[PDB]
Formats: sequence, C-alpha cells, structure tokens
Amino acid sequence: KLSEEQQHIIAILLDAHHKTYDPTYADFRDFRPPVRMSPLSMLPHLADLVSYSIQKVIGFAKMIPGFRDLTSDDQIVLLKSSAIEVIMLRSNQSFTMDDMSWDCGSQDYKYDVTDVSKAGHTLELIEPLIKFQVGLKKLNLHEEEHVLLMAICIVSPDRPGVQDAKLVEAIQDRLSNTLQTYIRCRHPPPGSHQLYAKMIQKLADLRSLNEEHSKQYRSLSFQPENSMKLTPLVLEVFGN
Amino acid sequence: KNHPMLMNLLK
Ligand SMILES: C=C1/C(=C\C=C2/CCC[C@]3(C)[C@@H]([C@H](C)CCCC(C)(C)O)CC[C@@H]23)C[C@@H](O)C[C@@H]1O
Repeated sequence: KLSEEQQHIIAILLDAHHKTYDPTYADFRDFRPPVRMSPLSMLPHLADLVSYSIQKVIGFAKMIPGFRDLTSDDQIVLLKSSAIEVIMLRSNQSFTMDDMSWDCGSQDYKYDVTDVSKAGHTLELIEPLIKFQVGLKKLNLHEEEHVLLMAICIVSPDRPGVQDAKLVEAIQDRLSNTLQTYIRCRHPPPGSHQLYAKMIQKLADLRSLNEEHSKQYRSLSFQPENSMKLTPLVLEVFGN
Repeated sequence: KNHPMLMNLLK
C-alpha cells in the first residue's frame, strides 16, 4: 500500500514542480531572441533557455525530501551531473509528437531539430534525443510519476564525484520505492506493464544522452567565441 | 569546489 509518507513525498514533488515549471512560458521573453536565418544562430537563445532551466531544476532539487540532508558538495555534484538529464526529462512536457518539436506556446518559441542544430549540436545527439522524447511521451506517465522520475534522476549514487554514496542511495531508495508502490496501487493496467523498468531504462538513456551532450558541449565551448555566447551559470554548471 | 553560483542557488 501507498503509505502516508509515500503520499506525502508525491505531494511535495508535485508542488515543487508546480513552483518551478511555468506552463505559460512567459519568461522566455527575457531571453536573447531566437534567430532562425548563419552558424549557431540559435545558441544565444537556447543557451538562455537552458540557463533559465538549470535555475529551475535547482529549485526543484532543493525540495526533494532528503536532498537537503546531503553535504553542500554532494548537492553540487548531483546537480552538475543531473542538470542536463533533468532538462531533457522536464522538456517532455512541452514536446509534442504531432510534429516532433518542443512547443512552448508560440511559433517563436517552438523548437525543432534544425533549431537545436543551429545551437551547435549534431544528429548524433539530436536523433536519440527525439527518440527519447518520443519513447517517454509513449509511457504517458502520470504527473506523479514524472516528478518522481526527475527526483530519482537527481539523487543518483553513481554520479562522478559523490562522497556520501551510501546516503545518496538511501534517499533515492525512498523515492524509488515510492514510485514502485505508486505504480502498483495507482497506475491501472495495461499502462502499468513493466512501467517501472521502462522508466529506469529511460534513466539509462539519459546517461547516454548526458555523455554525448557533454562531448558536443566540450567541442562547442572549447571555441572561445562560442563559449562567449553562453551564460555564466551554464559555464559553471556544464563546465568551462 | 569553485561553484559560486550553484552554491548560492542551493543555500
Ligand atoms: C529547456 C526546456 C525546454 C526544451 C528543451 C529542449 C528544446 C531545444 C534544445 C534543447 C535545449 C536540448 C539541447 C541538446 C541542449 C543544448 C545546450 C547547450 C548548447 C548549452 O549545450 C536539450 C533539451 C532541448 C522547453 C520547456 O519544456 C522548458 C524546459 O526546461
């Protein structure tokens, strides 16, 4: 059964997401304008988008039960490694299979494969990124499962640089068991079939997507002129 | 370890 504590946990993560994801996308107006003409013409805009989203991912992680019990250092390593993965995850909410783009409310802020390409990335990342978005969308997760997956992604024991892996793992196990139990008690079949295992597989896909993004990011950022168009937070979090 | 902005956003 879903204990009171597990329901409390789901309640907290739902609210935390509510406070950190604005479905109206009103803030996108603050970003440098998107240019769709020109090499890297979408980099300033998507760099801003990402920087804004890292800030939101951080606010979410702070409200993850137990996350605050970690040392400043472990909090930092967990966010540095998970940030891009949680951004790929959370972006599923704006992704649409209708035309395989991320649709943020208006044509200006609708992003497709060629936009991401004009941000300095290649199909080696972009294709499997879309396949990821598609397969995640096909799980048709409950919002409860969506926020649990993001939280589990953030508190992962095997992230590089982790110190207190025993405690990271203990916090994750609490969220994992919350998710496994939620699915059994609240996700009716056939949608529930192997759903936990499919969700964990998506966390593996995310590791692979993380690895490739980092590679294309290092190539992009190694050019001082490109790294110039990024933001200070992106340079600190993604590396410089 | 030299993450001023991450650390500030986490506090
Ligand atoms: C951010 C969010 C959104 C979409 C995410 C996208 C679409 C454009 C391309 C992005 C930003 C992918 C790129 C591979 C990342 C490039 C970043 C950089 C150039 C710095 O290496 C990752 C996720 C993709 C919109 C909204 O869902 C909020 C969410 O929070």
